[PDB]
Amino acid sequence: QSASTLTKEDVLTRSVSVLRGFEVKTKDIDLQTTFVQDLGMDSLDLNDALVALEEEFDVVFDDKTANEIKTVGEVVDFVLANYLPTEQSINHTIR
Amino acid sequence: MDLILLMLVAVGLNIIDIYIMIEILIMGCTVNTIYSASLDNDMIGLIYSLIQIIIAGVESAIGLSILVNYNRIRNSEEIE
Amino acid sequence: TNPTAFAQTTRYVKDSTEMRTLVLNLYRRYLRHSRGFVNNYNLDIPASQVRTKIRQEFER
Amino acid sequence: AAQTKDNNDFYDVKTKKNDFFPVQVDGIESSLGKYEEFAKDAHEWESWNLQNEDHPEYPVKRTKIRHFTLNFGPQHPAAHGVLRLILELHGEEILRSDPHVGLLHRGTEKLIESKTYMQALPYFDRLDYV
Amino acid sequence: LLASGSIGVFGTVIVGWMSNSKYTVLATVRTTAQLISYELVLTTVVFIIALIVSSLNINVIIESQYNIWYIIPFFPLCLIFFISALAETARPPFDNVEAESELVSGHMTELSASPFVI
Amino acid sequence: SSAYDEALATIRNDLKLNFRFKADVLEKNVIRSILAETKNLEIDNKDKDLDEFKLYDLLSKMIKQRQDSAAIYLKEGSPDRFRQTGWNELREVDYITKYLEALPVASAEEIEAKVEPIVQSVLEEEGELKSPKEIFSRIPWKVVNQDWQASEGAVKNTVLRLYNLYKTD
Amino acid sequence: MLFTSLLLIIVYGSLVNKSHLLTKLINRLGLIIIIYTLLIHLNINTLENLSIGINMFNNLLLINSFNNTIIELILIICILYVLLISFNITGLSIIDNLNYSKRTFIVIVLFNIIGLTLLPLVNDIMILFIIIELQSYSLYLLTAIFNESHNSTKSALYYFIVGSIASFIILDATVSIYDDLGLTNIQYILMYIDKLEIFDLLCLLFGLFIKIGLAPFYSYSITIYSLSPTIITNYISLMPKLSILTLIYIIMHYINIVNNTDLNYVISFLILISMFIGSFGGLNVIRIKTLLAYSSLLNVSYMLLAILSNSNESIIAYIYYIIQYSLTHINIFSIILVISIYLPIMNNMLNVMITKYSPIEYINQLKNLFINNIFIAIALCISIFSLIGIPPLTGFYGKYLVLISGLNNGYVLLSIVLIIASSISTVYYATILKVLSFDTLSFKDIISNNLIINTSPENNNNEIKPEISNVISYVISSLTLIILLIIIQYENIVKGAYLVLLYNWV
Amino acid sequence: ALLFLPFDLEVSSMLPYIVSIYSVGIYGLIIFILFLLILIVGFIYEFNTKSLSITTILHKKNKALVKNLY
Amino acid sequence: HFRRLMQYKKGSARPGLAKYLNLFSLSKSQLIGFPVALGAFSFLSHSFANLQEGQTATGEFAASSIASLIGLSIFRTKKPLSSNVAIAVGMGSLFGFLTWAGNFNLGD
Amino acid sequence: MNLEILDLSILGFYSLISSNSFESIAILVATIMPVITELWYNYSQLFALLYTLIYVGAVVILFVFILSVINEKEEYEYEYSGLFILILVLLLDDLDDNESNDNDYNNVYITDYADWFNNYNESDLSVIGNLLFTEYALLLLIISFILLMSIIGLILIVKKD
Amino acid sequence: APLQQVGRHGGPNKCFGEFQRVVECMTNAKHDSYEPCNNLKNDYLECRKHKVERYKAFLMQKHAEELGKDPEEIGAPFVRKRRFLTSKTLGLVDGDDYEIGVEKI
Ligand SMILES: CCCCCCCCCCCCCCCCCC(=O)OC[C@H](COP(=O)(O)OCCN)OC(=O)CCCCCCCCCCCCCCCCC
Ligand SMILES: CCCCCCCCCCCCCCCCCC(=O)OC[C@H](COP(=O)(O)OCCN)OC(=O)CCCCCCCCCCCCCCCCC
Ligand SMILES: CCCCCCCCCCCC(=O)OC[C@H](COP(=O)(O)OCC[N+](C)(C)C)OC(=O)CCCCCCCCCCC
Repeated sequence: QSASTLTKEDVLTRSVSVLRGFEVKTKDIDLQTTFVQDLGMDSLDLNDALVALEEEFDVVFDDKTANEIKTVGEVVDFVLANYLPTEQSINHTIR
Repeated sequence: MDLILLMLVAVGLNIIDIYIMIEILIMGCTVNTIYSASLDNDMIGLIYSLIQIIIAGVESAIGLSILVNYNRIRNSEEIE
Repeated sequence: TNPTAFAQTTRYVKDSTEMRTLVLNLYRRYLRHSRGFVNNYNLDIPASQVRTKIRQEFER
Repeated sequence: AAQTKDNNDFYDVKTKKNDFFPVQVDGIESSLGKYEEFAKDAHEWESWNLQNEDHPEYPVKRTKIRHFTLNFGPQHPAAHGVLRLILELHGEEILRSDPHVGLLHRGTEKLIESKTYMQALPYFDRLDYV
Repeated sequence: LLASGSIGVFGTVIVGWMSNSKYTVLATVRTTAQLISYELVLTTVVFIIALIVSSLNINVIIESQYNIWYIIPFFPLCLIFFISALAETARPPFDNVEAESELVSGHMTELSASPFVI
Repeated sequence: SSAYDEALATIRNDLKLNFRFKADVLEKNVIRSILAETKNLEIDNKDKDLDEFKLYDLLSKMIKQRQDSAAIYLKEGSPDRFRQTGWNELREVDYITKYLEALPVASAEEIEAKVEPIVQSVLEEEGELKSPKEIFSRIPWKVVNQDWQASEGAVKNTVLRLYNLYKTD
Repeated sequence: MLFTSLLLIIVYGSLVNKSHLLTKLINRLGLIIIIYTLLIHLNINTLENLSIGINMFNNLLLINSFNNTIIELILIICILYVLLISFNITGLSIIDNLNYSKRTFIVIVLFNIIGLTLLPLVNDIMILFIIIELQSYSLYLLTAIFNESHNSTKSALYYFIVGSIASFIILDATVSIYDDLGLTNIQYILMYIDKLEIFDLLCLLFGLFIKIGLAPFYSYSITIYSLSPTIITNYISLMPKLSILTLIYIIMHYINIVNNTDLNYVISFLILISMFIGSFGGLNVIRIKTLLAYSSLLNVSYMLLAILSNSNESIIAYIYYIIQYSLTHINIFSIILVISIYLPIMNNMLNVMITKYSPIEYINQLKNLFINNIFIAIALCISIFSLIGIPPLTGFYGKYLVLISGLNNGYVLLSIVLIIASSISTVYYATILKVLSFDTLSFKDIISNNLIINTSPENNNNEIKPEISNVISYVISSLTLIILLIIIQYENIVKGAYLVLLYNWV
Repeated sequence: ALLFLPFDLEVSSMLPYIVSIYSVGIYGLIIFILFLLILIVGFIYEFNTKSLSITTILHKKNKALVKNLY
Repeated sequence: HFRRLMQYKKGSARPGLAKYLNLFSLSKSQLIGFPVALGAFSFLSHSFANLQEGQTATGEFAASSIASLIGLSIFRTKKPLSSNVAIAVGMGSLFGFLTWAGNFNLGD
Repeated sequence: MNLEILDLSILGFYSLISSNSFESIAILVATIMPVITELWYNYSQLFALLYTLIYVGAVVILFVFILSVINEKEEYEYEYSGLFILILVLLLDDLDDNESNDNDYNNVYITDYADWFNNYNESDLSVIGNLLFTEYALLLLIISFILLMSIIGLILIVKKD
Repeated sequence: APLQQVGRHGGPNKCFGEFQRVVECMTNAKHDSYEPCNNLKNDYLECRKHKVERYKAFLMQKHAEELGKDPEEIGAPFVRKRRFLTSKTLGLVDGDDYEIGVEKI
């Protein structure tokens, strides 16, 4: 119920597809793949990607983490540690 | 149609809808009591029917308060 | 008294580095609330177009 | 003030302070084996949950719901004219009041500078018009 | 008489049927609050009058007042009955449901033409 | 590619059933993850035909990846608050293994029933066993698809498992 | 006395200010009320006079020597339970203040005791329905007394819904009988015992089976007992069974008059399934209260075999078994409440969260009890061995007397199945003992200053400070020695159960 | 609103007495009072607990200004 | 089965309902195998009882194991044959023991 | 034509297709009304009026709770059903409306014979009160006790204080 | 002994006498077994449902069908509408087929 069902392979796989829909230099994305160097995102492109990765996983990056994020693997680490399913109504669970 | 439990599709998908089913099910017992008491011309059955109505209304209130407090627990932050 | 929702206290920033971070944080908030703008204001365009419009104003 | 991990625009993860002792439980076992032997299948077993919802630090992601917001707008007998009083109610209890004005702002102060002192006098008849 | 009028209370709250009008919704809450207030008092007052004649027939209650009008022995109950009637009918000083200065028209704010007449 | 196309139909069908009956959420993630890797697989093997053996190595990699991730989490802890990430990895391994065992390929015992006579016959002709590389030589890595009915990698695992049993040093 | 003193306590509790001490002292007044109720009841009700069966209140109630014994047992066990809320269970405020934070706790108990004692006496279908609601409503209010607890409220919602469905089944059964005969009094209905549909009374029993957690309706009780606070779970898991099972015995006494073997087979089917679920259900569980929930389901199946056989040997079996099982139930929950003081404190894997309502929630929180408190650990071992049925403890004679009645009536299958069920359930009973003691030597010389008990201060360093409070220690000592040494007085106690008659006479 | 239901049932329970006041005589009258006296304890309980008030979520408390002088 | 499909259509976004419906859900081979196994059991139990001029534990052991094996070979196709026989022997023994003990009660 | 059959046919149709919680609180009122009318016209007019007096007050309290707990869930959700499966289900249900299988009890009509011995002629409610307040006074006093418990029970559940 | 089967006017109803004779038989000390009171039990149950009497009417109706007897020639005349309990049907000397007044007594 109110617990995460996320694996490191799924979060990475969903992260790559969401990053593939952008205009990146390379489609070969792994954990070590940096945003500035490998994919080539400026200030605004990076934050478009972060919000896009927010919507996919229903998570919200904190300001401190978002400003300091470098690699794709850091995003996968953040999603796994912070993801929570949204609370449901009083009827969804007990019925 | 009853033996395949068709009544399980007629009950709604909220906790309050279960409460309504219980009230309807108990009301079926009272209608059966009134029907038998009137045919027999027996006031003891009608006294029983009156008792069922009052008691069935008591558990309706007790169950509602539990559901009321259950909803309050979810809305507990109340920072306002 | 209390301020309205989503209100920030006015402060004069004296550091260009600190100013840059504040701008980037606000730009993210515009993107996140883009789907809300389409909902409340009943726009005839996708939220993707709204985010594009936001970026243009920040790029100016 | 600032989007943080446990609190942002769209949801928060509220945890209360722990009143009870931080009791440590290790070596969970059943009569057929240790916890790790069945923890793969324990997701379907509600009686195998190690996190209790009554604990003050139980993680719950709650969407930030707008409180009941009422436009006590211009079209209302209570407002003495054009006042878009925005009230955030808890039932009927007022929690925050946001009076929006300027629905009758006509730039009298700007217009007065373009008028002579005699010409600007009738503008004052129309500020407090009772 | 009491049972029939209780149905009218139900028909009033149906207007705020998951409605998007906040003034209709705010008025539905007040209708329930007023119903809880007056229903017990109005029912019990009529039961005392019925108890004095030991009948639940309205015509028998009228004919029981040949030598005395119940205004004299039950002057306090006549005030309470009228106070309850004002609350039941949502009439001032208990017009909290259709308070124009508070909820524009209450449950009637979205009603026009025939639904408003009825 | 008849078996490959039939196999990918069952995976798609289980996705349709899962959405229809609201089955386990984690299973939805597994099937969705399999289809994406299948999408990558089709791109890089066009015109070459797709036997189920090439699909077998795709699911084998997914099973091995999550087992490695599960091992780290089940030793140093899962990062989520409810500590379920490590067990989620193993739960997905079961779902992937369900489809892996439904492919028309040899089981672990059939492949071991053919390599074990080779591992033993190497040791008796030579005395001591040092590396599996002496056992890969006596394996016909050209015709193990219809006489053995196995992929290129499933034979590799069987030899490596058998080598660690039989090694004398 | 109960009704009169309840009204005074209701008003008095709302008059004085709210403080933990005042609520605790009001609980002690509730203790005095039950004691006076027992003394008054003993002074007027005697086994020899009530053997015939005496009607009261226009024949709405019927008290006999079988009903009277259960009423006194209910009053005695309720006395022991109130000592938990009227005295210190641990002595540490972080744990004990919970029992004093609800002023209506004692009021609800007195409300439920009235329903518990009147239910076995019902002699009319109208009053049967009224009383079974009175007992059920008080149980719901007690399950929800801690309304600031999410699990406690969730349990009360589950309890209300399931218990209302059972009540409707019970009401539907009585309405069907009234429709058949046009009669409401039980003794009048007995005159037509051969002509009414006897399965209309099985529907009445089915609603009663739901309220005792019998299979297949066992799921909700296992869920509720595990989610409720340990103080609440102690009461609600035992008290409804004392009255409802006694009422089921009286109903089955009337059913056996017509000797409908088809009805006997359906009940045997429910007993058979409950033995299977009660034994195999507890094998893979980690919570102690979930384990005890299956233990309760298993021991109810044993008693229902005696109730089903329903003979002279069944009165002795049921009466003795219900008394000794109540004491074992009270003793185990008393120890579980006490031993929270030996819980280690952090200063982590699996993110285990423990709340103030149920500090002892997992079986492995009982680890090293043999080291922390050997006398209490032995007391818990004696109780668990009694549930196993190790002679000459009380639990052995309970199973022995149940088997006699069951085998005397030709229930060969159920007698064999329960003995297999006893062996299967021994696996999870032994697991408690394994946790308590089996690691004693490999852990004897260790430094454990991280316990909950170590947070308590010391008075003078020259005084002797007992680690457990006086009242709760004496109760555990008394009940454990009764369980252990019942062989001394077993002959005299079973001769008393011979005299308890249910229209035997001659 | 919840407490309306118990009191509504109590009022509806007096209907049998209204039309039978003469027949039951003094015995019924005393029973009628006992019915009302048990329910009056609920009225005392609701008054003393202040359960029939309005559950506000804000509370206005006057803080005292104090100076930790040195 | 078709009653529960209605409950599915009425709600599929509620995990609580879906979890409970999945427990009671029967596969297609179980919807056919269960009536066949019960029908074969009833036929073979009565057929053997007629043969022996009464019901015996051996007759019930044979009827239950064969009825189980027939059903197991239908709704447990994807399991080894020896596994189905192992369950059928276990199932047949339970009912033979049930008859040996005199069903639910010795009665007279 | 017994038009109550049509009313229950419509009610059964709307109970199968009901989606949100407001429709359920309307199924309740759509059930009490056929009960009240049929009691009024066939068996007991006294209990037809008692049902209206008590259940309506319970209905409004039930309705006001829906306002405080409505949680957006079922307005935007989707249901599948199918018109054909609904009507077929209702057709099969309508086929068997014989709750009893005593054909003679269901087919043969009976009568009662009036007598003039009851010269003290009063309503059913006066006899019900006469027995309830004299012979079954214990039942009345227990009911009073249960009503008191509900008053205390509601407060100890809902009141935060 | 509590009252059972109380009529709508407070006295015994139609079936009270049958019930009273059952109680007197069952509680009499002159009876060795309850066999003497078996016929009294059937009489009480017949007073309420009339199941055997309805069964007899079932046989008579069915037996009349098989011999071709006309239902309207061997039964009892009846009227279904209360408004048409006219004076001609009632047999009055100056009878008429006009409807009777049932609107307000
Ligand atoms: C028509 C609907 C289906 C009928 C349901 C009957 C319910 C009441 C019957 C009594 C059993 C009560 C136990 C709780 C009811 C079980 C609810 C259920 O049916 O769920 C099925 C459950 C889940 O199994 P699973 O295969 O994992 O889920 C299906 C996946 N599609 O699978 C189970 O685990 C069910 C088995 C529960 C254990 C019952 C065992 C009782 C004892 C039987 C053996 C008796 C022992 C004596 C034998 C000797 C005599 C021969
Ligand atoms: C004076 C007459 C008053 C009633 C006239 C209106 C007729 C509509 C149906 C009245 C009751 C018939 C049975 C309905 C039971 C409740 C089921 C329900 O949900 O209401 C039906 C109504 C129609 O909505 P619809 O669009 O057709 O279906 C949803 C599509 N997604 O969905 C709605 O939510 C609208 C409901 C409006 C409020 C109705 C409150 C109930 C009033 C019942 C009083 C009469 C008692 C029932 C008598 C008929 C019995 C069948
Ligand atoms: C035993 C004999 C019974 C007498 C029968 C009558 C009972 C009436 C009780 C009134 C009490 C009261 O007015 O109560 C006042 C309450 C609450 O007031 P509060 O907050 O307590 O302040 C007052 C307390 N002081 C002054 C002690 C501080 O609300 C009201 O203002 C109610 C106003 C009702 C007006 C309705 C108009 C009706 C017009 C009728 C024309 C025919």
